[PDB]
Amino acid sequence: PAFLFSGSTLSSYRPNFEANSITIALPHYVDLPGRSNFKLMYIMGFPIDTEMEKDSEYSNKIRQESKISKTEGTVSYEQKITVETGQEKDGVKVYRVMVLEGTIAESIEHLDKKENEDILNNNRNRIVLADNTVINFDNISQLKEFLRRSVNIVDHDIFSSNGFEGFNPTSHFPSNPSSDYFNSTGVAFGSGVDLGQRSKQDLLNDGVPQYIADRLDGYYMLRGKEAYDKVRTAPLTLSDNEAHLLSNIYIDKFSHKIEGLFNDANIGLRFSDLPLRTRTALVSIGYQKGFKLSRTAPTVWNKVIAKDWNGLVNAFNNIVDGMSDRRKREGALVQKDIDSGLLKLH
Repeated sequence: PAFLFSGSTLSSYRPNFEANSITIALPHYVDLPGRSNFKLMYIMGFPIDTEMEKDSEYSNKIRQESKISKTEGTVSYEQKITVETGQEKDGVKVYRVMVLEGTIAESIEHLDKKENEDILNNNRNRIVLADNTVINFDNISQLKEFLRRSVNIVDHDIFSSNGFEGFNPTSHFPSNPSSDYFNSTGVAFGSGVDLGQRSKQDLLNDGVPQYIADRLDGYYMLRGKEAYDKVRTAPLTLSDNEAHLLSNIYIDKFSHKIEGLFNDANIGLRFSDLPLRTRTALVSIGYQKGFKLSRTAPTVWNKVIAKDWNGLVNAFNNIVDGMSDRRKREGALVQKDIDSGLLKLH
């Protein structure tokens, strides 16, 4: 491949090549500690990954291709990845390792480095997952989008869209006196960020920038009629930029609460092992109804902890609550992950 030894490689693996040895300038062979089949050849200081249909020693066997979509898919945000660049022909693959078992965030910055432009531009780019399956990309921009997608715990664009939580940067009152939660509801901003039971210090503690927290002074702790009257007589509108920044903080916060409960349930997999759309669906219903789904949506939670994905879709479709259309849309996200083969039925 062109520019094969150009740029730099990011590695969590440190080989221990003794200096002073006379075997410098010779290729070195290591099997990756936790893996098989995963033999590497170090030429210069660089990891080379070779796959050959015809089995040699000093080479790997053809790795299976992943089912994950290069255009829409994600890898677990809790897994390390190996990113490679190179060429293939006639049952022969020669790949330079650009990132060796790095975190997703590390990979994004590493692949953005100027020194790595040439090589990533002039070769095929792929990811070797921890399960040894491989994802092939059309170009490096696409892989970079895939990684940036993968760091997200939920799809924030889907979440804040009209069919789900929605988005309104103007102070609004999302309730009415006939509701049992009229007096529990406060002034909301952006995607359902309710200040009725929050103070400025609360938002600061949650990581909201001081400039946004300060702007919301006057709207904290207002509930029921007082929240209603405040919106009516003295509304405040945040910029879309500030309102999304605020919304995403709380979307992420409650994503992590639900993740915590999912993982504490000891289901046989972690929240990060769920595909993006399914995570988004669960957080969507949790965000609106209450994150403790074992109480707020028991039929949904029961199916989740049973790994009954068809049953999960059915549970969403059969919630009776006054937000039927949204519940169905949440169920449809899960169904799409089932249809894409991302949720193993069993």
